[PDB]
Amino acid sequence: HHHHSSGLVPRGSHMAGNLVIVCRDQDADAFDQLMQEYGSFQTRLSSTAWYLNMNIVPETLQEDILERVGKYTTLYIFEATSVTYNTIDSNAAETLSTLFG
Amino acid sequence: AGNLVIVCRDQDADAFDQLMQEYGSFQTRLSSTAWYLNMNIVPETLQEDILERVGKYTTLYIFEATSVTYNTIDSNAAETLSTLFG
Ligand code: NA
Repeated sequence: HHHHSSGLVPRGSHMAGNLVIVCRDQDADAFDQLMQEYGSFQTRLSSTAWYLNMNIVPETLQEDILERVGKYTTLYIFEATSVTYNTIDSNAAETLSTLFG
Repeated sequence: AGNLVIVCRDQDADAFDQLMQEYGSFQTRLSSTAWYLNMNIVPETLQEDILERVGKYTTLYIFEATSVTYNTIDSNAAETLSTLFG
């Protein structure tokens, strides 16, 4: 099996808030530095996209990011209700089930 | 429609962008590896379609989104999100 899906359900250790944060390529490593502050509650999906499981209002997170990276920074923050995904990295698969629930 | 965010790894960015063109003005590219799509499509169907076309071993994430907040220099993204999301 390499296809998976989660309804990102707030049950037990899985927090209520499910966020996908996207920046432009130019700002990739700056956003990564910031995202690492959320510890095991985030994962980097690509150079410019992260998933974060945190109970934070998206507008509040946006203000927090803009205060740190600059008010003219591009960012998109989505609240997600599901995820459907594929990988062949057996180790990333395990991180992901637990992170997604 | 449904509101989807599609993410791929950096190594597949060109292939994904070519695929995403089929969705016309209903998609916008957010970064080299992320798109927004406003489309009535079942995420597993979209996944099967991408894997049949880009390769079965391809990493991909498709999220269903319920809200977006953004600040952007990309006029096409701003317009697409503000008009289509809801
Ligand atoms: Na097809």
